[PDB]
Amino acid sequence: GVFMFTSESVGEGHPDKICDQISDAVLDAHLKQDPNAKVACETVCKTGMVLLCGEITSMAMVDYQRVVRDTIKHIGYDKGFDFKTCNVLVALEQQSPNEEDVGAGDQGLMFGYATDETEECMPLTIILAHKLNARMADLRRSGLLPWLRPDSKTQVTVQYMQDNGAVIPVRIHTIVISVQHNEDITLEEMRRALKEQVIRAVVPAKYLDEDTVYHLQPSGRFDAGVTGRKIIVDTYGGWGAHGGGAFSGKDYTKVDRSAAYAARWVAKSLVKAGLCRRVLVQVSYAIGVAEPLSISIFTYGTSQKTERELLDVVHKNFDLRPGVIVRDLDLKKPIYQKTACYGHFGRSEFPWEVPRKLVF
Amino acid sequence: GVFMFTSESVGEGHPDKICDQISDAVLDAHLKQDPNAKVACETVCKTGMVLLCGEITSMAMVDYQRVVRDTIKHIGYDDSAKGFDFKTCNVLVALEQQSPDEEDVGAGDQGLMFGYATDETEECMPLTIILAHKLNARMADLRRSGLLPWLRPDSKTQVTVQYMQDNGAVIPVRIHTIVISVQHNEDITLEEMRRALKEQVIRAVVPAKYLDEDTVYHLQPSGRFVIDAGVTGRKIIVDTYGGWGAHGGGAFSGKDYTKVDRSAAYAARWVAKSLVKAGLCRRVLVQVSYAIGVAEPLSISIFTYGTSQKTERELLDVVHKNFDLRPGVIVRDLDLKKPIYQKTACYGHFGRSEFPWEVPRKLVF
Repeated sequence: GVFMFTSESVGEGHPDKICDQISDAVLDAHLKQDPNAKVACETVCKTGMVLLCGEITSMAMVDYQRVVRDTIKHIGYDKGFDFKTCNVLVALEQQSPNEEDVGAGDQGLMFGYATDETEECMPLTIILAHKLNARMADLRRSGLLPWLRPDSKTQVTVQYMQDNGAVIPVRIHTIVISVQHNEDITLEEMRRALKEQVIRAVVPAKYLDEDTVYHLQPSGRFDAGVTGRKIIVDTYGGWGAHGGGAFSGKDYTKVDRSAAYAARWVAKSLVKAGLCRRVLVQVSYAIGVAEPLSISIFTYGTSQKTERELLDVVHKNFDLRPGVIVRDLDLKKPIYQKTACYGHFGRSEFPWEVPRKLVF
Repeated sequence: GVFMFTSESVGEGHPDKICDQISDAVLDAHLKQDPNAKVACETVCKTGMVLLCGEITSMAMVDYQRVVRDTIKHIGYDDSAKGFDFKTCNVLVALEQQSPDEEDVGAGDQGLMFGYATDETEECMPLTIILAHKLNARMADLRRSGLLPWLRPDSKTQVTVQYMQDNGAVIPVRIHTIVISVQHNEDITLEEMRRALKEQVIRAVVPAKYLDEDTVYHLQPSGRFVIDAGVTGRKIIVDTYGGWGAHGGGAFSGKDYTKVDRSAAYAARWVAKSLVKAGLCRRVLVQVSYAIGVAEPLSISIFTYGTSQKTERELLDVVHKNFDLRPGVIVRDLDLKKPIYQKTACYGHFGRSEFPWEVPRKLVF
């Protein structure tokens, strides 16, 4: 069985991603001063205008204009947009103010996914898509490709072989890249650079061949942004499943974030321990109940051990009550801005990406 | 194994769904006058302010103010008391509309889509998302009939079903939890509202055999809800399978049929449902992938979760012989130039037998 699979990633300059990142920059700014901060921050933007909405309970003193403007500058708008001159409108309302046995705040359903097909225990499609966009960002920021601007979209299609439930990447079928740019640069120059400096640098040569299709700046030369609208890009690029919960601008008290991270942590640990090549972990929560209602492990036929055996391993090695997760994954730390682009999963610098040694 | 699964739906007055529904009303407005209109209409809304963004190529002459206001009125926001009113709200139209000047037309995007189906309900949809949707529709019915005139348009439901595995199929055993929050008038109490939600909404919609004395009810759980930011394309899971199957990422509303993310998502549903109704499997995830400027799918994968006697390859054979999933032919088979998109924008795009993608095709095999 040969199939093709496509995942997408968007650049830091994509308006939906501007909002995710700004929202998590505000979350971090509070956590730097007050780890017990509660933060629900929704960003909206529309060309020359950024609007922060939501609710905050915190003892931190956060200079919101500085945070937002610093984040816009960091993204690279200094292009249709500028940190020195854009309208930042801060609407959010800051009020002032068991432990491990506090019940879930929502009736949550979350999936965790891992695959052995990459070092990062992630689908090749989504990793390559995120890395291509990061490569462009690196080349733009360093001044090496000065014509690059921060908005971009990349799609990578990988042609796969099935292997009794596992999936083997065989070749790159198609890569699509569009990126915003300055005027003094040709179509041919941009395409040459994208092929040579971005794609060749990111994609293992063994996957590239003479039939790989390249759509580079496909519509020749180059809307509203909101927080929490790039949920497939943020997670597994179409692989596994998604319960619907967005991440950015939600603090650790939101099971949609904290338990999604933990679900990933479990799945990644199961693959790393050699108990399966591929796994979908499904964990459901009841409002006001600490203990999850259920945990389901699906190995796609790639485990010697049974589901129930794996479940017993999960119980022995993990405590997925929200309060314990926050502790074990150190989730009151100001680390969320970094998660808001290039995917929340696959990057080893996050604690949910450091596999737990399993005793079984 | 026993497991619990939760799906969410939101009512017509939830701000994200107000936007989806406005975006698709714009689409329909255009398609009534120009069957070939290209529409990419994004709606934003925040406290008395609706903003239409995006790009339309069309011959249609559309009164945007009227279409937006008719939609808001139809949703049921008709007075300042509700925090929103079709008369007094500002509809800020930012669209740039331009004017213009085959079965083997190429897909406009490098796209991946999933279709999913299951024998657990008559609609071939997961019970969790179907109940969630029907609970919201029931409230909307009782609000419009006058039977519960305290009801207002905005709402959110969650249904947790307890399931049993069955050789890859899933059998619903019971309703574990129901969460309902619905907007309301001032002169009704929480206690009356809860009773009515139990007796007139839940008992009417959810089959008696799934409810028991242990079923948990969280009805108006955050207390009162008398009176917020919305956009198009942020209820992608609510719109589809409610956590089940999988999702490639493509939002539907505000997009004409030439976006494969919409048209092939509907065909993929159609195929999945057709396979289950033919008796070929009890449960199926269909995955279809397209390449820009190529008509034919690159691949079609079919996972039956161990519920088919036929193999993947054999089921692929059946799909090849019964379906033509090129974008141009999809739109012909599913009548996708017809202006019925506003109807898809709440209560889910899948499960409702009034849509062509929900009428199974009789399969030769």
